[PDB]
Amino acid sequence: TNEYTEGPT
Repeated sequence: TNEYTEGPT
């Protein structure tokens, strides 16, 4: 799985 992170701010 690729790393998807929380939306900016």
